[PDB]
Amino acid sequence: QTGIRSWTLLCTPDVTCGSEQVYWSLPDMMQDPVTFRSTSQISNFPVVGAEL
Amino acid sequence: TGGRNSIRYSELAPLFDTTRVYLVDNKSTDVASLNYQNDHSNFLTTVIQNNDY
Amino acid sequence: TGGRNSIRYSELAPLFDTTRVYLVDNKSTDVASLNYQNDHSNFLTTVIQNNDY
Repeated sequence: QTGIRSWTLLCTPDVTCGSEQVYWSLPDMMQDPVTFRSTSQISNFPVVGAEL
Repeated sequence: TGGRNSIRYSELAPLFDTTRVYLVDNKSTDVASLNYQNDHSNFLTTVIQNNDY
Repeated sequence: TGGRNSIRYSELAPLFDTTRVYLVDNKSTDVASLNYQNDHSNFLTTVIQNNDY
C-alpha cells in the first residue's frame, strides 16, 4: 500500500517496446472522413484507415 | 437512402453514406487534458479529429 | 433566390446569399511568393483566406 507496488505495475516485457499503429491517407482519391479538415500539410492529411 | 444519408458536422460540409469515426487513446492533446487520472482500460477520447478546436 | 443562392467552396460547406471576398496586398504569405517583383499599384492576391493551403 506504500511501496512501489502502489504507483507502478509489474508486467510482461515485449521487445517491440509497444504496439504502435499507423494511419493511411489517400487525400487525392477519397473523401475526407467525418470531422477531418481538408488540407495540404502532409502531417495532417485525412485518415482513411488505421492499422498496427 | 435518398435523403436519409447525410452525415453532418459543424460547417465542415455534408458527407454521404458510411464514413469513419476513430476511438483512440494515444491521441496527444487528449491525454494531457482529459484522461490524466485514467488508464488504457477506461479512458476518454475526443472523436472530433479537427485540428482547430 | 430559392435554389439560386448557394455560394460554394471546396468542402467547406454551403454559404447562402451575399458574403464577402477580400482583395488585400499586405497579406504575408502572398508577398513572399507572388508579387515579389510587383508594387502596390499592380499586384496579385490570394482571395482564398484558408489557412491550410
